[PDB]
Amino acid sequence: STAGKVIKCKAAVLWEEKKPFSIEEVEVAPPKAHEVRIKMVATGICRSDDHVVSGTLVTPLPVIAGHEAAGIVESIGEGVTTVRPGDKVIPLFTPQCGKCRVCKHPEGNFCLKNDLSMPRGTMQDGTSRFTCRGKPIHHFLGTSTFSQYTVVDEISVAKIDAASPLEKVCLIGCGFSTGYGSAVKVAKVTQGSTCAVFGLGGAGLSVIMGCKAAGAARIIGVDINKDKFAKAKEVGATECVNPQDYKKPIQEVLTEMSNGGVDFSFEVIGRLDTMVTALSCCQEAYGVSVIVGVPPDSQNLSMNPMLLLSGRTWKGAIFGGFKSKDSVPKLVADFMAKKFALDPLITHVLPFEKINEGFDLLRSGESIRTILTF
Amino acid sequence: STAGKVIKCKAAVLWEEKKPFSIEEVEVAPPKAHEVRIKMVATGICRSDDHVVSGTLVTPLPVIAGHEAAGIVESIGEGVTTVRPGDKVIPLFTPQCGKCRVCKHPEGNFCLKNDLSMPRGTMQDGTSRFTCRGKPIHHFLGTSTFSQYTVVDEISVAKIDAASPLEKVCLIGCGFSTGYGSAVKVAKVTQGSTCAVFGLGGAGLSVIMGCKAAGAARIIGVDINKDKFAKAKEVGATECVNPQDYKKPIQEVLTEMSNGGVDFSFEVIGRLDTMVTALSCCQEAYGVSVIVGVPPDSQNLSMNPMLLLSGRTWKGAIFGGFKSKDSVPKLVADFMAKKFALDPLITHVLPFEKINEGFDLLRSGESIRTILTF
Ligand SMILES: NC(=O)c1ccc[n+]([C@@H]2O[C@H](COP(=O)([O-])OP(=O)([O-])OC[C@H]3O[C@@H](n4cnc5c(N)[nH+]cnc54)[C@H](O)[C@@H]3O)[C@@H](O)[C@H]2O)c1
Ligand SMILES: NC(=O)c1ccc[n+]([C@@H]2O[C@H](COP(=O)([O-])OP(=O)([O-])OC[C@H]3O[C@@H](n4cnc5c(N)[nH+]cnc54)[C@H](O)[C@@H]3O)[C@@H](O)[C@H]2O)c1
Ligand SMILES: OCc1c(F)c(F)c(F)c(F)c1F
Ligand SMILES: OCc1c(F)c(F)c(F)c(F)c1F
Ligand SMILES: [Zn+2]
Ligand SMILES: [Zn+2]
Ligand SMILES: [Zn+2]
Ligand SMILES: [Zn+2]
Repeated sequence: STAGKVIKCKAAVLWEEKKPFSIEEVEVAPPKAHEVRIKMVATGICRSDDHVVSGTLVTPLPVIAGHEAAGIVESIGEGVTTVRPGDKVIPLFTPQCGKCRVCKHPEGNFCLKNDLSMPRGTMQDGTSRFTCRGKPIHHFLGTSTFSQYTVVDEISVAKIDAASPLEKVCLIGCGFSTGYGSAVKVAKVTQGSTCAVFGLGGAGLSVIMGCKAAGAARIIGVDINKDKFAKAKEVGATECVNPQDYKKPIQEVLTEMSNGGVDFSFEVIGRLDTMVTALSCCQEAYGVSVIVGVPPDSQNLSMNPMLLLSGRTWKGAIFGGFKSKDSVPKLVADFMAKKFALDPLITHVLPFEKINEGFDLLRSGESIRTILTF
Repeated sequence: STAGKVIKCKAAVLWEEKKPFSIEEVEVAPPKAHEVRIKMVATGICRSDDHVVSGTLVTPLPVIAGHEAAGIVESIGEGVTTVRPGDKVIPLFTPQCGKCRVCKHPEGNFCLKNDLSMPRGTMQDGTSRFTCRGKPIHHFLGTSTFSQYTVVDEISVAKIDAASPLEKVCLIGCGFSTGYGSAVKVAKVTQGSTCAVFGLGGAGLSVIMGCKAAGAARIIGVDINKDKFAKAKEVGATECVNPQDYKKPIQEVLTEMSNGGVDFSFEVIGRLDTMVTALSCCQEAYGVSVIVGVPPDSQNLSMNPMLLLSGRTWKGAIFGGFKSKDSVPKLVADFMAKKFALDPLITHVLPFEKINEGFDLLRSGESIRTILTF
């Protein structure tokens, strides 16, 4: 039995920025009240994890990163009512406390208990459950999935279908749900519309999936890497364009292609310039542009507010606008009912021990999602 | 007797920026096909007219400005079907051609025939109906209401109730409809919500009217001129704040006052800094901010897109989002049925010949709207 005891297990520790993960033994404390300890089964490599490595995202180090995952509950602390030992679960990098003003709002999902805005890198109680080489190690987004075992707050975990294939549904923990929701929930793409999607990685492909599910007539994929185009078309893009192929700025190209601007545009990269381009390419009177990409820390963009005064709407969202704990189990159930596909996002499957090689596949442009298996 | 003939009349010509208007004789050509010549009855002094004088808004000079007005049709050109001589009308500074993709869109109102985005200062056919001292004079927004007679394109005029009081309803041609629609149609203010309104001039007061009509529980007016507060409270503000009273930035003050950010905010001034402040003060996950104010020409704002990524919506609109020709007659009918009030916006009345004194009143901070009578 491990319940009530410290577990020594393997994890991928990031000691400093811009260095490889160190795969080594950590100690994982048992869960306190209202906490859940999870044996990880699969975790995805998301670009946002790479942002921690690259310094695009700032969070306290050293850290156990990872936020897109699925596993099995090993034990629960006093007072947990929503999961039990043996349950399949997905950690929620955006919590759902159910009590704050955001959780109570019909359209809000960025729960005030999140550790994204002003990261502390701890459990809700301000402490860590991880030690390595005698040193405390930070959590990441209340998830920390790059470990054989993690401990999360109850508000940061959802129970999912016992029959779920964890090596696929982990993607409901970030990339699929983010893109899909950004289209269907945040933008509210309409039937017959024209959409433009900037960035054709895992999140952008999931945006395309959502635009197609919503009935868009045209879905224009935009990427500087033309190797991304074939898979974009497979999941619903009607055309793809590479800005590098044109003498004009791509917002002008897209405005021309759409006979005056697109209905819906999405920035799914994380660059200030493409955020402004994406806004500009939507129709000036009624267009909507949604920011999904995470830009570099503390940098501001510049834009002309006449882009908004004419009638554009500009918004962003975390996790596709989904209330996390309510939504994740329903998304898994929908997947099990064949309502959407996940395989198109998965290009590589590697053992956890190959985490660094997985990050190299992402950085080279060669992968969409690598799933790591414990 | 004047049909088909040039009319000589008085107009207020702006020859140069940062100079008084010149009240002097102009020649007004008869209407060509699908044009309407209007004998003006009343016109308001809007801050956007002052922006032409100050160079905040760039439009070709020399010009006959004026865009908020009401009058009586003197004659119609060939093919006009929607008004007749003797009809009361309001010129539409945002046209409604009824045929472009925006006019056809259920939400859109910024008709592609507008002369706002890239002003030419002409009629739709690229020519002018005005001569002064033998020189052609530009139009403004297709309306040019600072003249005893103007000529407008048919898509830029709406017929209104024959019993309408023109010295009141002219305000439906800009300030009232802009602010009221910005609240009720663009933001879609909800019952029980908390709103913040930056700028308590004619447009901002009309935003407050709309927020109150929509059932907001709290409406916080924000102005650096505390003399504006009494009227703001009369039309529905629950509290007023002057940024100059506070050591902290007003976005922080408003976030504190609203226990974590407002539901809806409105920028109704025309400053880049207050556009960003108004965005920031809305709740980060579900807040909505609407830009109403007109920015200084060709200047960009700077902002951190994390404000949007958390969930905020940012939008702007012209003329409160109203499809102009459809909406203006209905707004007049509603005014006649006492569904809203216009008198709170009218602080001064002057003859047209005292237009410069009317601009002095606006610039000093003393007036909300001065209505000029011809
Ligand atoms: N808002 C959220 O909740 C959330 C969730 C998931 C991902 N993200 C962010 O979304 C972004 C995309 O993530 P991902 O899909 O996993 O990453 P990814 O797989 O790296 O995809 C990004 C794509 O952008 C392409 N690209 C790079 N520069 C340009 C350019 N100038 N023009 C056009 N295309 C370009 C690039 O070739 C690649 O295919 C990242 O910034 C993530 O951090 C945000
Ligand atoms: N979008 C549209 O269709 C549209 C229509 C009508 C008006 N406008 C614009 O809306 C703006 C307001 O017009 P208005 O109400 O006629 O003008 P106004 O009467 O000049 O009102 C502006 C108010 O802003 C106040 N103010 C100035 N600076 C600050 C500051 N730093 N903080 C807070 N308050 C400040 C000022 O004291 C005044 O009461 C102008 O830029 C107009 O051009 C836009
Ligand atoms: O990929 C999801 C994701 C985000 F959208 C962020 F904004 C962020 F800061 C982060 F750490 C993260 F993992
Ligand atoms: O006051 C309405 C109004 C505007 F909202 C503008 F954006 C503009 F350019 C203009 F000339 C105008 F009169
Ligand atoms: Zn919450
Ligand atoms: Zn992610
Ligand atoms: Zn039109
Ligand atoms: Zn105006």
